[PDB]
Amino acid sequence: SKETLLQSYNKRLKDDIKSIMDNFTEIIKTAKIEDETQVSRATQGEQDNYEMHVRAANIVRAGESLMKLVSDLKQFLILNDFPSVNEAIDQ
Amino acid sequence: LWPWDSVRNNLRSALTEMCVLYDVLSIVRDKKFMTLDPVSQDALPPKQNPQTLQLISKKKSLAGAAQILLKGAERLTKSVTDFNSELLRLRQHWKLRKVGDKILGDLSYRSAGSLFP
Amino acid sequence: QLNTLNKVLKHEKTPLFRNQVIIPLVLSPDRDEDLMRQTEGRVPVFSHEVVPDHLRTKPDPEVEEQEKQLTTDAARIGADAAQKQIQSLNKMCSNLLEKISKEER
Amino acid sequence: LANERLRALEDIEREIGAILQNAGTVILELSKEKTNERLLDRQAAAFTASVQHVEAELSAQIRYLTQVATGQPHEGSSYSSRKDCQMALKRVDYARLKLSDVARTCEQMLEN
Repeated sequence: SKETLLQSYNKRLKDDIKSIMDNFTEIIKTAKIEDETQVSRATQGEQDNYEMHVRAANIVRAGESLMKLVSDLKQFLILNDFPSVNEAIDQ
Repeated sequence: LWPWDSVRNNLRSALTEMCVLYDVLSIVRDKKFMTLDPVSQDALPPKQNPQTLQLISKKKSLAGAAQILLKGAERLTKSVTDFNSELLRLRQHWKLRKVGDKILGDLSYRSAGSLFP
Repeated sequence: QLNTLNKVLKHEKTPLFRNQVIIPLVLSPDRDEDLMRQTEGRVPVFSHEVVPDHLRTKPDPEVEEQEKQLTTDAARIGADAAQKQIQSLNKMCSNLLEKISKEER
Repeated sequence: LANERLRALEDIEREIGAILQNAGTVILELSKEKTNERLLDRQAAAFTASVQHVEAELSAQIRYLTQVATGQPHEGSSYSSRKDCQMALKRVDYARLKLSDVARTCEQMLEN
């Protein structure tokens, strides 16, 4: 049907929006600089560099997913738009 | 698999070392072959290096972060300035539909009156 | 997950692991079934090559050079800017998170 | 009609703008001298407003599609008038051919 496809588009949009927002909030979660205790400084420094790297990668992936969604919406509207089709026909 | 063998080296080597880590922990659950015994100790700090170095986590790895964010941004800003345009002109003259996942059009004079099957 | 789980299951609400004295009982110069089923197909003859392989503590030298340059970057201006910059960045970090989280209501 | 396409591509622009400005903020919050804290608030506001207006536009577009979708192939078309016009063009071409032939026979008679 058509309700399933549109609700899938809604699900994808809300999922990606909450994903990018959550990722930025966790980036600022690890952004507090504090005092260490039993954490072996260099280890968590390296793996937090690793985490922010993979999270920036997640941000880029989110942007690319939004681009794909925009392209799909562009395809969908032109093909099934009754009003747009009529104008071309009458001209 | 000639490509991605170097990553394969780094990961199988890290795998063998973390296998040795699960090995030392496998002997850590042990009271036979080895006994546990707790007594504490001390380690005086040289600096406030957690914070200091965390600030470098921002400098270094947030520079890598901001670099990759700006690198994605420059790639995209370049990219935006062709398929979906051509579909317009085609849909403006001919007659199209989408069924399944492909795009199909018609040629026959069939909506215009013919019944030639 | 694996990082954050292990990191919080270590540095909060724990008896302290950095106490333990590590003192095995004997040397097992022979192939024990204890090893092969305790460890799932590994652990060759426990010997003077794998006593230190087990109980090695010195890391690779690259991080040692990193620690040398940690001493170097501590040799720059300090004792007036370490705590000062912790204060400033902590405060404005907190302000940022407050502002961004505050407006989703 | 075309406005829909224009707004969609403008939304593309704002997507990459949000990525750029976020990268800018995180440039600022690593440098020791993060003096422009009013302008740090500026870049945070840019992040905020950008994300909301993007999500706003896409949600509105989905609702519009939810009111215009019917799942049928739309079997109108414009073929007949195009056949008629092609017929008329080749009729004119016939005329042009016969005229040239008459022209040459008159041309050859006038010349002795």
